[PDB]
Amino acid sequence: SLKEKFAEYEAFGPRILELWQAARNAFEAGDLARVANLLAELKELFKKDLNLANAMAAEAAEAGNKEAVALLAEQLERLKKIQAMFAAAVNAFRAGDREAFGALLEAIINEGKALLPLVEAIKEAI
Repeated sequence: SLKEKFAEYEAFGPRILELWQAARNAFEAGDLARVANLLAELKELFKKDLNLANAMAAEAAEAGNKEAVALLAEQLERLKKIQAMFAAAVNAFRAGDREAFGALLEAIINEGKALLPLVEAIKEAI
């Protein structure tokens, strides 16, 4: 159900943000084995998050909820942008490009913080 999906999507956002900030902490403390573990978890979580977002968008479309289709489209743009920085952040971690990885962590986390207040919008729209 659409509201049940949204209940699940709503919890993903703050967990994902937590993991990113933990990844920065682990990186700044030089704990690369932990950074890699966080990245793996984030890879699974982010996959599920984006799958849920896509499923909710198609469901809202079925129901003719034009208001929810638009809010969900904005969330998918932000998530696509995050996915691209994520790919680049992974590449930088593997090359050991510390400045690129740090600069990409800041910008991913600033995108993560900006998703959260938009998410409340989708709640009332469904």
